[PDB]
Amino acid sequence: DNTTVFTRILDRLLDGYDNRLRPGLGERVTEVKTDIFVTSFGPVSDHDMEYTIDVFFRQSWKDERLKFKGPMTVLRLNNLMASKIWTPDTFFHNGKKSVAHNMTMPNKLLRITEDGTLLYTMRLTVRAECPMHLEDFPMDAHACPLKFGSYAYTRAEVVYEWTREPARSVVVAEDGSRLNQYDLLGQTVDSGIVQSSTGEYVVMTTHFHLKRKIGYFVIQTYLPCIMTVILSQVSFWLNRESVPARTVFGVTTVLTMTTLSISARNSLPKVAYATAMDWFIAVCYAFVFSALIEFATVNYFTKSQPARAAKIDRLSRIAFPLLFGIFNLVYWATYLNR
Amino acid sequence: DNTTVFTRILDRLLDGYDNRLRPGLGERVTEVKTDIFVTSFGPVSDHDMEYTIDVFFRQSWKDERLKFKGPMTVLRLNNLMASKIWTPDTFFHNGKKSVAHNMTMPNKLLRITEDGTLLYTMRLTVRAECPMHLEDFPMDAHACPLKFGSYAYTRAEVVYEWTREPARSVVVAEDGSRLNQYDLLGQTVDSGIVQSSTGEYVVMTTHFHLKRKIGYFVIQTYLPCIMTVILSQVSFWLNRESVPARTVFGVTTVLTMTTLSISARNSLPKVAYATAMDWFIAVCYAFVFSALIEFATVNYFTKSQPARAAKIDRLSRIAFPLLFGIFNLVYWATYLNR
Amino acid sequence: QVQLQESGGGLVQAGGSLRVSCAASGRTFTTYIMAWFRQAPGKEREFLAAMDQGRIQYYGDSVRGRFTISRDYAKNSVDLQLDGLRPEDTAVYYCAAGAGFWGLRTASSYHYWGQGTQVTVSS
Amino acid sequence: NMSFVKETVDKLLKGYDIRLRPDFGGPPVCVGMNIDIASIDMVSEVNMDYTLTMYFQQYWRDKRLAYSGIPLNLTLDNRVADQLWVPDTYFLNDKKSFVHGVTVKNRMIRLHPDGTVLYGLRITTTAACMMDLRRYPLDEQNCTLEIESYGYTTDDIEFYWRGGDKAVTGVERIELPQFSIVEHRLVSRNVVFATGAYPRLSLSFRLKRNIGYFILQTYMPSILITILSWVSFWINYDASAARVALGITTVLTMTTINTHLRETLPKIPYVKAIDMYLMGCFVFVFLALLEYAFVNYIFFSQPARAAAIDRWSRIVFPFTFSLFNLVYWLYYV
Amino acid sequence: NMSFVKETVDKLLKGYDIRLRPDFGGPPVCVGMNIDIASIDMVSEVNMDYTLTMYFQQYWRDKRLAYSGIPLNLTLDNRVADQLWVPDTYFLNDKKSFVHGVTVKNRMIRLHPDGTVLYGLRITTTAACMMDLRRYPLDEQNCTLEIESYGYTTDDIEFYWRGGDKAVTGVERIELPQFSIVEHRLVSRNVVFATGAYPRLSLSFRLKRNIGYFILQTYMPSILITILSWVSFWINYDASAARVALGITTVLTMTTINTHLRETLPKIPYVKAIDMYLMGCFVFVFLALLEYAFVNYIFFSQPARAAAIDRWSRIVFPFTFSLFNLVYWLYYV
Amino acid sequence: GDVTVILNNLLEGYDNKLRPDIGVKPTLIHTDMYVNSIGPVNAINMEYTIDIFFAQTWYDRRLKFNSTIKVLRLNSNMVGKIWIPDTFFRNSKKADAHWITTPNRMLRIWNDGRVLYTLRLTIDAECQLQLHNFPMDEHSCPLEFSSYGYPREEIVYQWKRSSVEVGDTRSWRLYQFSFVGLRNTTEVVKTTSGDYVVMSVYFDLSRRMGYFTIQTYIPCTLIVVLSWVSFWINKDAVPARTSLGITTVLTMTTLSTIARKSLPKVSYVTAMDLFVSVCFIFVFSALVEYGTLHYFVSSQPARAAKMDSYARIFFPTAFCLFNLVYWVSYLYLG
Ligand SMILES: *[C@@H]1O[C@H](CO)[C@@H](O[C@@H]2O[C@H](CO)[C@@H](O[C@@H]3O[C@H](CO[C@H]4O[C@H](CO[C@H]5O[C@H](CO)[C@@H](O)[C@H](O)[C@@H]5O[C@H]5O[C@H](CO)[C@@H](O)[C@H](O)[C@@H]5O)[C@@H](O)[C@H](O[C@H]5O[C@H](CO)[C@@H](O)[C@H](O)[C@@H]5O)[C@@H]4O)[C@@H](O)[C@H](O[C@H]4O[C@H](CO)[C@@H](O)[C@H](O)[C@@H]4O[C@@H]4O[C@H](CO)[C@@H](O)[C@H](O)[C@@H]4O[C@@H]4O[C@H](CO)[C@@H](O)[C@H](O)[C@@H]4O)[C@@H]3O)[C@H](O)[C@H]2NC(C)=O)[C@H](O)[C@H]1NC(C)=O
Ligand SMILES: CCCCCCCC/C=C/CCCCCCCC(=O)O[C@H](COC(=O)CCCCCCCCCCCCCCC)COP(=O)(O)OC[C@@H](O)CO
Ligand SMILES: *[C@@H]1O[C@H](CO)[C@@H](O[C@@H]2O[C@H](CO)[C@@H](O)[C@H](O)[C@H]2NC(C)=O)[C@H](O)[C@H]1NC(C)=O
Ligand SMILES: *[C@@H]1O[C@H](CO)[C@@H](O[C@@H]2O[C@H](CO)[C@@H](O)[C@H](O)[C@H]2NC(C)=O)[C@H](O)[C@H]1NC(C)=O
Repeated sequence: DNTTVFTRILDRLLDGYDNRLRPGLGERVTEVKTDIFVTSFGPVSDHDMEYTIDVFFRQSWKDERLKFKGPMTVLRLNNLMASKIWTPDTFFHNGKKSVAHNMTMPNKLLRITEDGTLLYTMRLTVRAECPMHLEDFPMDAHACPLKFGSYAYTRAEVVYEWTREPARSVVVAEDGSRLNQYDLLGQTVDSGIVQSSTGEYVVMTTHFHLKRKIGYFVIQTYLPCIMTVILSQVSFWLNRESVPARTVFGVTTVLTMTTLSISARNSLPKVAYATAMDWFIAVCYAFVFSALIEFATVNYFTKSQPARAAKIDRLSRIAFPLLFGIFNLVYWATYLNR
Repeated sequence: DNTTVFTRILDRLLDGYDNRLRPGLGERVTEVKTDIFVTSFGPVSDHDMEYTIDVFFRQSWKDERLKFKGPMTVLRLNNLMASKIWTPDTFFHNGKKSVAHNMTMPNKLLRITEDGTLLYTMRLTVRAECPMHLEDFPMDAHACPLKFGSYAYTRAEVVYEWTREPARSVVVAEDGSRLNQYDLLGQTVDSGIVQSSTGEYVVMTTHFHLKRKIGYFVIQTYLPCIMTVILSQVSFWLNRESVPARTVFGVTTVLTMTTLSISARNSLPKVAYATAMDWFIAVCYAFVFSALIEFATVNYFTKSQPARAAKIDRLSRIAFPLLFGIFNLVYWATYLNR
Repeated sequence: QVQLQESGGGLVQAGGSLRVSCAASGRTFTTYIMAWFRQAPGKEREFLAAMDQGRIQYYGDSVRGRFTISRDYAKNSVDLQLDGLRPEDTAVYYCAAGAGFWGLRTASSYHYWGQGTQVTVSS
Repeated sequence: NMSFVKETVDKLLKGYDIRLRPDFGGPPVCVGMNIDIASIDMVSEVNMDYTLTMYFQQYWRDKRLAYSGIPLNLTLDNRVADQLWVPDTYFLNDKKSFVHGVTVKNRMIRLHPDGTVLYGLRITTTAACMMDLRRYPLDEQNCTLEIESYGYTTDDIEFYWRGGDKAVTGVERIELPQFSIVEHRLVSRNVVFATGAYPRLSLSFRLKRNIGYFILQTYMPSILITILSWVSFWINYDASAARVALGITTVLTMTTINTHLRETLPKIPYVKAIDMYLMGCFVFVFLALLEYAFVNYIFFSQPARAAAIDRWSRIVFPFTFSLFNLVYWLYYV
Repeated sequence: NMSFVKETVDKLLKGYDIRLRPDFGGPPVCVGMNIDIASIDMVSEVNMDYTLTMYFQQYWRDKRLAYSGIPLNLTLDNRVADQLWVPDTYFLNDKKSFVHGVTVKNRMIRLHPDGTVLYGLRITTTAACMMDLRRYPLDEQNCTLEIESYGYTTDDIEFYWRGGDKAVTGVERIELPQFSIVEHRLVSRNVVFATGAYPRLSLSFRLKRNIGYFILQTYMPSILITILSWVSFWINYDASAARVALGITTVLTMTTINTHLRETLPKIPYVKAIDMYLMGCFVFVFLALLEYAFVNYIFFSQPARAAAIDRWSRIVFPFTFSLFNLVYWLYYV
Repeated sequence: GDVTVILNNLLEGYDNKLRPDIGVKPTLIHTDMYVNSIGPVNAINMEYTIDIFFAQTWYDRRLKFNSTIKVLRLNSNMVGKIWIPDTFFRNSKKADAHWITTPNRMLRIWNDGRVLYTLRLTIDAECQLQLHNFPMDEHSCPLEFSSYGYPREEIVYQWKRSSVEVGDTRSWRLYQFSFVGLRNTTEVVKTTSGDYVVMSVYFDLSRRMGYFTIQTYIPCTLIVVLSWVSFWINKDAVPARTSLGITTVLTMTTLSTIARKSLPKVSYVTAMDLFVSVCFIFVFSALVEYGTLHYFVSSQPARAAKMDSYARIFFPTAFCLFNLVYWVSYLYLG
């Protein structure tokens, strides 16, 4: 009975409707109201310098050709309708291969208010890029952005404005945090203008501030290196006669230091610069190499002055721990404050 | 007019033909005859409890709406013609992610005879679940199934059958065996019934019987452990005054077993129970650990009751090799008769 | 120790239902096949039904359409509903569980075997 | 005969508007869900997700699809589902899901004479659940599946479990290699977003991990290495080089296990149960190496007093480690 | 002018039945094939497959596409291939293949006045070959690519290489880091299945592995460990701890190296040529340490015998190892 | 209203299966390229990733219209209704266009018939690397593209004046390598089907030694320097020289394998391997020379004293001579 009332209205809107022309072509500038709802901040990958995010990407503009008067003020049509009317060609500037979910139906929304205003939302999985300065690894902070804008329409045709205030146009879900070793301090929302050879385009930005957490690397990387250095210095509490006993200490710890150094680097891309972790590993490797040198001095200086050889070894029992204890307080105070 | 004769026939069949209704709807049961040609039995992914297989899945039913009297008797048509007619919606119950190859064209075959009998084959790659009881690992055997049937038609509408005697209705290509560590001993072909929340369905089942080849585990796991056990029992023959020498023997070998015990977990899938390999590793761990214990007892009695210490050392040259010989015969005869 | 204990059965007169159950113990038989075997007096041991993890029901070439097999996976048991019993059905009914190697219809493929239950049908 | 059925089905789709839900502009359409879980596999701690395969059923009544004179349940071809209105049900916490398409797209449409529609899918999904690994591996998890309508609010669509607590079947036939399913639950509620209030159904399992695997892999390898260090206390120190040069190898071996145990689990900034035990065993084998160096340092200065320490090392070390296992297992169980 | 071309092309497609092969119900249609190999890469022994990229081209004559008055080989847009008849060629041993789609679908259609059709594709296929690693890493593999029609028997379609042995080009421009293509061969035959006899064209290579990498990463480390165990021969019985330490280090290292290398290949159940070396080199170090036990045992009773055996081991062991390499490196290479 | 009438007339009687001037003259195409980034250069698979905006321009008499407007800035919905050249990248392992949230495409048509067509692509181009000089190697990874079915007599490509533009070079995902410059050339390739015009762009690259040198050279330099200490220790201290000799030789057995862990399974000796093997010969010979020295103390102890003095002279000199040969032959000679 009343079902066919809405059928005529929809066919009325789509009769003589051209989806190749933006609304208000040649008369004004189409404005698109945009806002985001982050359902889950996905994992951040250091090797590829990229991160994942799932959003309820909502867009809202106005088309005068879709006006209607009827019993219902708002129409909530099927996702199929979205492919027969003009929609903004928004794309992500720094986006790698992304996914638009299709289970069990195209995750799209389309509502047509009585005045012609449209609401068009979709559920995405955006995999954007991010520049990482790994100099301060693993005590680094980052600002991974998310830039999106039009592709074919210049700023004289389509302009993007946030639906609400910029501090409230992007909402992070309260339970939506899949980060493991990062902390989301906050996000910054800004809008700008980009210019290419084809003209000027509007670009909407969204910076996410991330701070790495050092709980994992302290127990898995630093502590194994620290104790290995300590085990090396136990070579100073052995009698000189038992040479093979001190022989095993030199080879084993150096072999251990090589293993820890290699495995730690497997967790990062082969950047040219040296990360802050490398300096601690290099210094630790320097000490375990310096300890094995001291053993050679013991034998070399024994024939010259046995007492001085005893003096050299006894001072080594004190000199080495003092240098390492002071060095750590230099290292840890250097990075945490900055 | 060499082809327009057949164009009239094809246009005559599809005229007024509705492909949304199975043949003989509401009058009888549509009968489908099935047979498989295994071109290559692919690798068995033990860590996922699955396997892969490539088949020439062949089906055949009878539709009286497609009768004709033409110059020929069999129309070997394009794969496109398949989508114009009704075909069974056969699916695999325990498949995980299958592939219907369509390079360079949809690998499908459709033939129509003059009485309406249809033949419809396709090329598939099927990844099917295979539950595995790894209690007898690595001397275990398996019966990996492959079950297929209709998805939407109950057994009152569509019933499946084998084209020939069930044993000869599934054929394996001679050179298709892609297996590396298993050995296909043969298959059994059976038919069954399933009941779900929607009704009863006919299920056609094929079981493939595999036996693992233990040759790989003899060289990587079993042989090193046996050599380690024999290596430790060398410590008995050393004279008692080589206290540093035998201590190195005892400690190092037990460390080697722990290395081997962990190194066996890589190829081993994660399961709750203990496989037959772990019993061999556990016992081989006790033997080397007992050898270290025995030396300390002999070393303890030295300088106090040396005659007793030498008395025990003679026995350990006998009991340890003989008991290890007795243990091997039981272990290697218990599991080879299963 | 895995024990397959069977209950039910008895004597019925030339028809009528007679439900036979089999409660397992000591092991989870979710991943195994639980089957029923009938050993006639003096003839041989015969296959009746089976049901794997996927609830696929196999039946013998004779008792098909008469007996119903059903498993209660939570309580680790398999039943067998006998209907329209004939006088030649009198035998000892066995409960088995195995992996179905070299065929699930073969008596040699079932490691675990029940102790047997007596069913007698009188005219 | 069969032509008449074709006419009846053809008439229903003549004038049918797929863009409009049933009872458009009126009461909301009720939709009932049935799930038949086929298998659960790959409960990954590193990725913090799991794979689920199921038969997803949906029940709703469309008055536009009611026929008379045919006393049957028309099971139409699965391609007819492209010409009907179906709910836009999606899974919120899903990462990558797909519908199997062999040999055809696994899908069912089954009409009824009164207009009722049964619509089934076979879906394999990789839904994400966050895991609290503080007590790993002696931990329990609660992995869920969120079912929701995307474009329709509670004014247009309403979800309900069909059959109450018997809507989801097949959980008890699942054998996870490492976990064991303890309990599953069904929840129905509403969620309020910026665009309205949407109905939501939830399915959750409470997995509990099995400890038997980590005994053969982590605890027993760690415990035995600890016992080896104690053997050094029954050996005379005349082997001056041996005891120190082998205590260091035991400590080295302990770290090797830790290296291959951080590969098993993801990167998280806290200490799990497995880390406390390894750290605890590391200390005991670390003290032993430190203990001998003290003895070997004064092996000649006071040999009578040095030998006295080893007498107590034969008792204090084994007793203390028994205390550690007493506290550890009581606290974590 | 151009309107004449449009008129002619549209006349060909009018009344063109794509469901019938050329000369349907007549003599079989002949198809000629050229392959222009672009690259071969990722010859994986773990997966037992190789990846191939090629410019697959096909040839055939359709009398329904003949035209007159236009002395030009029309190169229609690649979308017209969906309206014409093309052979249903497929690769039997393929596992995962696709046609590149940047910036459009890589496909060519060219029509000749007599009705000849040239059809071209750019395919990146992952064919399957089973490798026999009984002589690894000194093996010589033979990986092929089976080309066959699917739905048409030898009564319908006939295959032949176009241009004879020149049908495959670009083989000489293939560089593989591990292998080196020695020879390629073209075969044409008929294959019989239960549904009939089908034409088949077979293309096969013959890859010979390069040993340059394995010398510096598999053998050279193994020789040095064996060489080092000979050092303990020159160190006298007095340093019992050092001789045992040197011996036990290599034996563990030989075990340490042996397991690590094998985890880079599938679990094939036989002894590869690399394994015989490592198993062979394990005996020499094992005999090196086992010899010392014999030296130590009779050292107390007969010091004279102990000195001689150590001296004779300094030459006998290196002499026999050189013999082992002489036999090994000649039996395989 | 009026713009729709223009579009309908353009597509009325328009056949997209025929290139412009099919039987008259070749279609001339002007191509640009804007490079957002050059992704990681995977040396194991010998490939690199590039993300570009690809632009093409050509004329079409069938797309001429008279109106007060001058350019129609349409969108991707019109791409499938007009003739588009079938440009493909010859050395592309795997490439794909971007589709979120819509097909990333452009189309602008002027009133004289000129057409502009821009799309965004990510390409895993194939680059063959000669790793003889690793880590001091240099490379020129190309990117070639041409038509597929249209020979040189039907479609001719041509660069514009602004050949290739790049963004912020230092912000690209190149970690190991450092960008140098680009060179764009033109060539004609002859195949079995015809002669095709091929356009090429070469991205010159150079690896950085700022990480490899500290990682491997210095640790392999300390070992050789340290291993000479035995020659300053008298042979009476047998345990002293024995421990030192067995240490460095065994230590070099560690870094020997890890050097190639940054390389694929190349069968030719690279620069790193040559440095490592030479750094192993020095330490190995010093231990061996000590064994030869100690074996003749029983025979000619006076003569054996001569060899120790020579060891401190020739062995340090040989390392210095070798290093001069090694570094000059690669850094400035290659
Ligand atoms: C073997 O079998 C396999 C399948 O098992 C087969 O692969 C499939 O092959 C078919 C073709 O046979 C492919 O279908 C085409 O796909 C084209 C786009 O491909 C990209 O997008 C794919 C997904 O598309 C959806 O999502 C994107 C966004 O991601 C969106 O832009 C699309 O519109 C579409 O949206 C639907 O789905 C989303 C959810 O995903 C919903 O949200 C949405 O509501 C909607 O339902 C994607 O899968 C592709 O990736 C695959 O392929 C790439 C290589 O290309 C590979 O690298 C990947 O790994 C992956 O495999 C890819 O990203 C699409 O443009 C085609 O549609 C064209 O053309 C057809 C045919 O001519 C025509 O009918 C259409 O109308 C349309 O014409 C164009 O379209 C233009 C773009 O929109 C438009 O500007 C034009 O105007 C015109 O549109 C209309 O034109 C008419 C006439 O002029 C006009 O009247 C109208 O007004 C209008 O303008 C076509 O759909 C399919 O994608 C392949 N799938 C896969 C997985 O590969 C394989 O080919 C088989 N092999 C062989 C040998 O047979
Ligand atoms: C670092 C390492 C160093 C190692 C150094 C070693 C030095 C010595 C050299 C050894 C050479 C070994 C080479 C590999 C041999 C592989 C043999 C093999 O695969 O046998 C199988 C079958 O095996 C068997 O029956 C026997 C199983 C193993 C038995 C081992 C016995 C060990 C006894 C130790 C006694 C120690 C006493 C000490 C006393 C004081 C062949 O049948 P498929 O087809 O594989 O079986 C699949 C089925 O489906 C078929 O039906
Ligand atoms: C069509 O499906 C309906 C729903 O399953 C069937 O109705 C069932 O009929 C059985 C047998 O009388 C009853 O036990 C159920 O309670 C009914 N269910 C409902 C929901 O009413 C109906 O019988 C089917 N029609 C045919 C011809 O099979
Ligand atoms: C890229 O191609 C352009 C176009 O051919 C080159 O520009 C030309 O350069 C030559 C000299 O090499 C001049 O004689 C022409 O006048 C230039 N044409 C122009 C500017 O339109 C450009 O040099 C090429 N880039 C290279 C070679 O790096």
